[PDB]
Amino acid sequence: TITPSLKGFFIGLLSGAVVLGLTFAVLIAISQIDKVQRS
Amino acid sequence: MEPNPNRQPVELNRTSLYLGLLLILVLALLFSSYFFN
Amino acid sequence: TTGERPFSDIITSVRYWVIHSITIPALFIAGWLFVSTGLAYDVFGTPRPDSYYAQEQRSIPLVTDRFEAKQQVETFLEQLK
Amino acid sequence: GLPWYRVHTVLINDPGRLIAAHLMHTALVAGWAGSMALYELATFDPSDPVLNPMWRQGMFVLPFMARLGVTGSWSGWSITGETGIDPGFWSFEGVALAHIVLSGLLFLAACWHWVYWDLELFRDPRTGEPALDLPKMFGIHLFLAGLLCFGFGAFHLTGLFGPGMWVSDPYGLTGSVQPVAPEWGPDGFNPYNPGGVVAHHIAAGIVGIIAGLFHILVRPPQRLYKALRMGNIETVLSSSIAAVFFAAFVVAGTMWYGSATTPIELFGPTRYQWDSSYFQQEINRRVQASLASGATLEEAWSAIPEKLAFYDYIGNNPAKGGLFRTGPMNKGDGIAQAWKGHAVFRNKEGEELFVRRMPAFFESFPVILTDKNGVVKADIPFRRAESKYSFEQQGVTVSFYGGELNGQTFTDPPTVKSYARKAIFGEIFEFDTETLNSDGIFRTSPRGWFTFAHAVFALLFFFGHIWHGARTLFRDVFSGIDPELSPEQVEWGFYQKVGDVTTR
Amino acid sequence: SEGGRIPLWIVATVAGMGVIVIVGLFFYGAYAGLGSSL
Amino acid sequence: SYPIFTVRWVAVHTLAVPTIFFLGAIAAMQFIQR
Amino acid sequence: GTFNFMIVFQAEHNILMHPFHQLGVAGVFGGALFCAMHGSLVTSSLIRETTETESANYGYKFGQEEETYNIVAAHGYFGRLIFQYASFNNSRSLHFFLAAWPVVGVWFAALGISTMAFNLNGFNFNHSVIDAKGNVINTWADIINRANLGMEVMHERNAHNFPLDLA
Amino acid sequence: ARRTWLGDILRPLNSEYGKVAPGWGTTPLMAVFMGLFLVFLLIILEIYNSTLILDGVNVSWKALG
Amino acid sequence: MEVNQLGLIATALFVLVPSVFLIILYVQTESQQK
Amino acid sequence: METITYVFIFACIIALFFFAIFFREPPRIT
Amino acid sequence: ERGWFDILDDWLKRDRFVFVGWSGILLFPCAYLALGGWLTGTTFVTSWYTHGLASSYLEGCNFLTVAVSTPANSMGHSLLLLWGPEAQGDFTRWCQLGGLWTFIALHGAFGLIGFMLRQFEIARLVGVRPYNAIAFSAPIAVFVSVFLIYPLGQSSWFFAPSFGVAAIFRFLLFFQGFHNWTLNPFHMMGVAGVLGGALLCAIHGATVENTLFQDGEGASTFRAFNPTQAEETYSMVTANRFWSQIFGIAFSNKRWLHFFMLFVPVTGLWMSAIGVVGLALNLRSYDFISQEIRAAEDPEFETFYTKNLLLNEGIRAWMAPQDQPHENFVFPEEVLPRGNAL
Amino acid sequence: VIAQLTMIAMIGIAGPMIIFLLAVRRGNL
Ligand code: CLA
Ligand code: CLA
Ligand code: CLA
Ligand code: CLA
Ligand code: CLA
Ligand SMILES: CC(C)=CCC/C(C)=C/CC/C(C)=C/CC/C(C)=C/CC/C(C)=C/CC/C(C)=C/CC/C(C)=C/CC/C(C)=C/CC/C(C)=C/CC1=CC(=O)C(C)=C(C)C1=O
Ligand SMILES: CCCCCCCCCCCCCCCC(=O)OC[C@H](COP(=O)(O)OC[C@@H](O)CO)OC(=O)CCCCCCCCCCCCCCC
Ligand SMILES: CC1=C(/C=C/C(C)=C/C=C/C(C)=C/C=C/C=C(C)/C=C/C=C(C)/C=C/C2=C(C)CCCC2(C)C)C(C)(C)CCC1
Ligand SMILES: CC1=C(/C=C/C(C)=C/C=C/C(C)=C/C=C/C=C(C)/C=C/C=C(C)/C=C/C2=C(C)CCCC2(C)C)C(C)(C)CCC1
Ligand code: OEX
Ligand SMILES: [Ca+2]
Ligand SMILES: [Ca+2]
Ligand SMILES: [Cl-]
Ligand SMILES: [Fe+2]
Ligand SMILES: [Mg+2]
Repeated sequence: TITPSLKGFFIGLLSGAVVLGLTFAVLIAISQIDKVQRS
Repeated sequence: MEPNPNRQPVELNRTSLYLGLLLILVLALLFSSYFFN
Repeated sequence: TTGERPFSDIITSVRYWVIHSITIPALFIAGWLFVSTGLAYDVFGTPRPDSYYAQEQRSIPLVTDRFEAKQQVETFLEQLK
Repeated sequence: GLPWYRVHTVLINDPGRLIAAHLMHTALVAGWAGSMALYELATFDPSDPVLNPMWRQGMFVLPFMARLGVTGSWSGWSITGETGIDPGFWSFEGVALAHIVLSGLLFLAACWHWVYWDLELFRDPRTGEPALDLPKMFGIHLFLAGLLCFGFGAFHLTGLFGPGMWVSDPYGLTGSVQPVAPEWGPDGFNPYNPGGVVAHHIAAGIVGIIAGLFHILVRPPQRLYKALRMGNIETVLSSSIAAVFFAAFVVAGTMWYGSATTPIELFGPTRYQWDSSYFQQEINRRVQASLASGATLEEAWSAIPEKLAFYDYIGNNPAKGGLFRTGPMNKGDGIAQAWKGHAVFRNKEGEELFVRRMPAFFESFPVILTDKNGVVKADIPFRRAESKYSFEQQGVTVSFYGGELNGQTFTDPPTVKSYARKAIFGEIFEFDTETLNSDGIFRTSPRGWFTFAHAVFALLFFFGHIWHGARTLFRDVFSGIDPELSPEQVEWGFYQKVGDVTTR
Repeated sequence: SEGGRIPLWIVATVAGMGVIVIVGLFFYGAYAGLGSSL
Repeated sequence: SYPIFTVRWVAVHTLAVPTIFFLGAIAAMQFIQR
Repeated sequence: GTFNFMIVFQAEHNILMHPFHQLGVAGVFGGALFCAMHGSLVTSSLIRETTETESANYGYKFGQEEETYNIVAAHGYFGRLIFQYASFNNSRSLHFFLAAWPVVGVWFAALGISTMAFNLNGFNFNHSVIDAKGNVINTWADIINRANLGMEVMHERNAHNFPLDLA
Repeated sequence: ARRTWLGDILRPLNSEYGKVAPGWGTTPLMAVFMGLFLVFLLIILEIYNSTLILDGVNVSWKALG
Repeated sequence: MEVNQLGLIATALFVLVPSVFLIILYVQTESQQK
Repeated sequence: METITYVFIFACIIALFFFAIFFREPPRIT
Repeated sequence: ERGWFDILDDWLKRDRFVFVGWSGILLFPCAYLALGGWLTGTTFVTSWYTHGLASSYLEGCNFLTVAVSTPANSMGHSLLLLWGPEAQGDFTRWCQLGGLWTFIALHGAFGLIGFMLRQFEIARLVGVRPYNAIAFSAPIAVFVSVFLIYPLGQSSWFFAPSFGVAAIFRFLLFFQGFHNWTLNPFHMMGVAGVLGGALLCAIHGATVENTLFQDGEGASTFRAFNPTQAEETYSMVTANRFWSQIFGIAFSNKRWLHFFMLFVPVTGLWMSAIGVVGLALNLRSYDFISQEIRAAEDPEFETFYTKNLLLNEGIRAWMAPQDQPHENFVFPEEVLPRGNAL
Repeated sequence: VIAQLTMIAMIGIAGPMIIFLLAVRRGNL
């Protein structure tokens, strides 16, 4: 059974995955838009 | 036997001796009271 | 230098102050109203000066159970009539 | 030459002498285990598992031997209090001896590897230079570890081929070594469930086998090889040290909070069992069940096992010790001889009064007695001039139920006060303070000492980890930075990307 | 828009006086209302 | 000649915006009577 | 005896709550921080003059004219750790700061002791917080106060005949 | 260097110093296992801590009997 | 005073063992070729 | 015996001060 | 190789006003949340339900007395996650249960991890040795031992330090009265390392500043230095003679001097961390047994040690009922330890 | 209370006013 605290655990897991996910998505995006000039 | 080429000499200069003896003696002066309890 | 606009340039410019004579006071006032309306108390659950004790009570509303702590707090708040 | 703190760096490019040094270290550790077991056997009194168990005697390795099924001595006794048992070879003595012999063999092997250090095996066939293929060594060793772990879980702990492990009731009254079946459901991750330990070793064992095979068979990505400097053994030192301080913090934690692998009959009770009056609650439950079934108070309390009463005493709380208060718990309060019985305090009106118990935090604590509702009814005053609650004013008496003092009542204020003073510690016991010249001051148990030592070593190993990680990742500059370092590499904005010359 | 129009010494003097005013208010508040002990 | 919205700008405002809000709050607090 | 002096001082002046002592603490904590920091940055930017089988200290010879570390690299590091203008590129300014922070802080510690010598004591917020009825609402200052009380009542248990400890 | 019987036997196991798989190789799979391991540790931690409470999982000395 | 009767040996070995280690290293350093 | 130990360690430390000062390795400009 | 990872790496490691790095991804959110949480709590959040204390500007506290206080003792060592079984997603209740404490402690810890990783990353990019991070291991050892290990060894987070000025002072006085922490030789080594570090800082700064070479005409001597100059800005030789003649010994090696400046305070803090680890288990240096046996038999025998224990006993009895409200201590006037008159 | 804040407002502004006026008029600062 999914106790309230297991549901809580899942909520936390999702929240963390969302925060990290959006963070990496945004940083990758920005990195792609603002490339360093080489050569 | 053929000698080991990884060997290195070891050194402790006088200043390092003095520093080490100071560390050890002062540590001993500190902890001795607790060792005697 | 790292490529960003110098701070002294920015903060000695008219445009910065045009923006910020609006944005800074607005934020200050928003904080002020955050307190003066009492919203802070409600958001954070901080007792108002009249909400620490019931009239005749002198015992602290201390949380004493981990998993029913929420309910305990709610009961303490209810007992303020 | 080398500074003193670098003498061992001579082993870095010498796999054979490194192996020799590891052999010597292992020999030292195993020799330690043997000699420690021997000293404990030379000091351990097996005559009273109830009130003088190993954890009262400052026993450290003995509980670990007991934990995995070594419970008897060649001399005929067992730690569960049995007589005329034959433990076979693997008694405490046999374990100690085995470790001593192992120590000796490792010493000799160390000598061989030190002398014959220059083996072709340690040479890269392509360069003729000393080299160890660490990723593959990792695979081989991980595979071996996997096999050993699996086998430990599946055979030893299950009892399928082995003795099992120490298990007990929730109150540590009837502990013994038993085979334990794996728990494959979620309660397997309950630290207090032994089956979880067995299932752990079987499953993690298999996983270790598979990952080991993988590491034997699959080479590192060039990017990880370069990033982690996998040609440099010090990287292995760094990450191994990190893993080790992790494991040490974990065993410190499980020792302090308790788990299926840190049983109270082997290491002593936890501070938290005192904090929550765990044993007091169980004792009261049993007494109430006795009274409900028609027993007298005297009978109800007399039915309480001495071991359980003994757990309900702060002298066994491991958080009552001192860093420099050395030796066995027995050196402090004394060797426990017998339970005096449960003390019941009453005032002149006949209301039962309850002594307020000492929390672990307090080296000293006042003596305060309240009624069942926590109202103060009696105390031992500091200032007398305005005292209103003195035992003399309140006519406090104490009557004992169970134990040596069963059926007795004391009414003279000095004695009643004395027992109240002992009552702050919980259940009251008679001690032999003469045998060890006990000083009356509480010492911690092996639970406390193990926990202390391991939290400290773990924390220091955090530094070891940091240091060797640093040495690994910064090998190129540890004798110093480039003398030809250009000021433009550190002046801001010259490169768009810090440290990258291709971004001018 | 143009950097330099409002002199930095004025910005510093005004900002500084603002800080003095707000901190001053906090100290007044130490003697009045909540936390005043009265 | 210069960008406006940079990493630095963001960092600065993550601190400065709440700071002014909070100072306004506490200022309001100085007039609260029991 | 030093500890006795400290505990009694806390009891009688609430020194922890005195800003000169807090400045003292900032002084010694800060002193240690900057000592370790400076140590670490200078050590971090030592110019390679030695091999791995010898101490890097031998890379410096007593009385040499050339500086033994690269301050530009040190500043390059620390300036990126925080931000450029929070880092010293001037060794003299840096060392002046290194001198001044602990010295000034410790001057304040000393003046703290020396002015509490005349019983101008730490901040007293005992019962500063009161609810609408007038109930006392404890803060951490009041718990401090309880500890201080324990100290006050127990120290020199035979020396006082009268209710106030006036010096 | 000295050859020995056992050294000869073990030689292949220590002959691939420096040998790498191209580029990122199995790094992503590794990363997946790390994420899963992190989640596992998080689970057992929150269980021990009583933040995660599961049916039939009584984190106590009174776990059973 | 009722001190720990092992305090003496504990302190003595605590001082002597590392001190001796250091003296050994120093002296063998001095005797190396100049 | 405790007192003897303490005073002994102290005296060793003072003697150490003496050697560390008057019989230090001299600093030399290269 | 020029995939997304390397492009991200490029952007992350761009030379900007505030360096980011891979470490920034851990550091900045965690540090921001730790600090923000502290400011938020100290401004608005009570400790009424956890401690029976006011702890915010909102309640009338000032900067010295505000805190984010530890959870109630009954919370034990709960992670106290917002979504956990205690708060159950309710932010207000979460604040009221002391959720901001664990919030701050944990984001704080990961933030410190992020900062030290930042030190390593930047050291690597600039090409310097990573001694700053290594030295930073001491602050971390302190934070971890005191804010995490200590309460973990005690009954609950309640007995950890609360994040507040006065609260921290309370933590100090608690450690005196209950642990006799001053008597602890690991704390003593901590003290020696801190005061010794401040001494080294002051003495080194002053020595450099007073052995400067005249490199300018200015009476204000700071401009007479150039970052890129090869020469030492001060005289090691003169400094060495000065201290040799003043104090008896002197540094002669600058590298040694500065390593020593690293070594002393870092080691001090680490020793203190070890001691606090002991205190987590109440494994204190509280007593000298010989002292107690003598004093027990001889009521004329008195040392500053016994006097200090009397002070400790006072602290405990007078502060415990309000400091530990979950124990429901009731100490009658008559049981309170007091000397004459006071 | 209003009067006191008005007084410290004029007195408080006087100095910066001196400086401002001199800076505007290229005075001998
Ligand atoms: C994991 C390590 C460990 C643990 C947990 C224990 C725990 C136990 N030991 Mg065992 N012991 C150990 C290792 C360990 N021991 C080892 C390696 C040996 C071989 C020497 C022994 C030998 C031993 C004996 C002979 C005996 C015990 C006994 C006991 C018990 C009493 C503990 C005690 O009084 O300690 C006291 C602990 C201290 C006083 C703390 C010491 C702290 C040191 C001095 C700090 C040093 C500081 C350092 C110098 C600072 C450097 C600073 C620098 C970096 C700047 C106890 C159950 C006794 C027992 O009861 O047996 C039945 C007993 O008789 N032990
Ligand atoms: C040759 C086989 C052998 C055997 C059968 C034993 C058996 C015994 N020894 Mg041991 N011992 C051995 C070799 C052996 N020893 C050696 C070679 C040494 C020298 C290092 C020691 C040193 C030693 C000591 C110092 C001590 C013992 C003790 C004991 C007893 C308890 C063991 C225990 O609690 O360990 C617990 C072991 C573990 C918890 C292993 C942890 C494994 C880690 C976590 C592995 C991590 C790495 C791995 C690769 C990770 C991947 C895994 C993969 C499956 C996923 C027990 C009687 C104790 C005793 O009571 O002494 C009298 C004791 O104190 N032994
Ligand atoms: C698996 C554990 C491990 C291993 C294999 C190493 C291996 C190595 N480390 Mg160490 N290190 C470790 C843990 C480990 N470290 C930890 C936990 C720390 C933090 C405390 C450090 C901190 C450290 C530093 C700071 C340094 C090293 C360095 C070295 C190297 C040279 C060591 C030397 O010559 O000392 C010779 C040591 C002596 C002559 C006497 C030491 C006496 C000690 C301090 C007291 C007595 C110890 C006692 C006998 C041990 C009991 C066992 C204990 C586990 C309970 C060497 C490669 C050095 C280096 O990298 O060189 C370039 C170096 O600078 N390490
Ligand atoms: C201050 C803490 C710290 C620092 C500065 C370092 C720094 C270093 N470590 Mg790491 N390490 C640490 C802690 C730390 N470590 C810990 C606690 C472990 C666990 C055993 C390890 C394990 C480790 C290994 C195995 C290795 C290193 C390596 C290294 C080095 C390369 C950088 C790296 O790998 O970072 C690693 C990244 C981190 C430490 C950041 C982790 C951030 C986590 C994933 C966030 C988790 C959030 C969490 C799930 C939220 C829930 C919380 C819960 C309580 C509810 C470097 C020297 C490597 C090496 O030395 O190469 C030469 C290497 O192989 N370290
Ligand atoms: C990297 C930055 C970072 C880090 C390390 C943390 C770390 C922490 N924060 Mg968070 N936090 C952050 C940024 C960060 N925070 C930000 C930006 C915010 C603002 C939104 C917050 C807001 C926040 C709050 C409000 C709270 C925390 C809390 C926590 C802690 C618990 C987190 C947890 O349980 O995650 C669990 C999740 C993970 C570890 C992610 C796992 C990712 C894996 C690898 C992928 C698997 C997911 C999968 C796709 C899902 C499928 C599930 C399916 C079967 C249903 C933890 C200490 C809590 C706390 O402190 O309580 C005291 C808490 O209440 N944080
Ligand atoms: C999940 C989320 C979304 C991830 C997204 C991450 C994304 C990439 C982030 C990008 C945007 C980001 C920037 C937004 C920021 C958010 C927010 C602002 C974070 C705040 C975090 C944190 C709390 C800030 C704290 C402020 C700061 C760290 C305070 C400490 C600094 C301190 C005040 C420095 C001043 C002291 C100064 C005097 C020190 C000098 C003394 C000492 C060092 C001398 C030693 C010395 C110095 C030298 O100089 C040199 C030379 C040498 C020799 C030397 O001996
Ligand atoms: C169980 C078996 C145990 C046996 C093991 C024996 C243990 C041996 C322990 C060895 C440690 C000796 C210490 C080395 C001492 C010494 O040699 O330092 C000097 C040394 C300098 O080394 P260098 O890099 O300059 O190279 C010179 C070489 O000759 C050194 O080998 O620095 C270090 O070793 C780092 C540690 C600094 C330690 C400084 C502490 C001293 C300051 C004073 C502290 C007390 C007074 C405080 C007053 C408040
Ligand atoms: C060879 C021969 C023989 C014999 C062998 C032997 C006789 C054995 C042994 C072993 C042994 C009999 C030795 C040993 C071990 C010991 C050790 C290794 C220990 C260590 C110590 C430690 C390390 C500790 C430290 C410290 C202190 C001391 C205290 C407190 C703190 C601490 C704990 C830290 C035989 C017949 C077998 C055969 C083969 C050959
Ligand atoms: C926790 C929370 C989190 C986050 C939040 C935060 C993060 C916020 C931020 C905010 C912050 C960030 C705050 C603000 C601030 C500051 C203020 C509160 C003010 C101040 C100071 C001052 C008042 C100044 C003054 C003084 C000094 C200090 C300096 C100089 C001198 C003088 C006198 C001027 C979340 C939501 C996610 C979730 C849940 C919970
Ligand atoms: O002499 Mn030493 O401490 Ca100055 O306060 Mn009054 O007097 Mn006695 O009491 Mn508290
Ligand atoms: Ca006796
Ligand atoms: Ca009113
Ligand atoms: Cl006193
Ligand atoms: Fe310097
Ligand atoms: Mg007010």
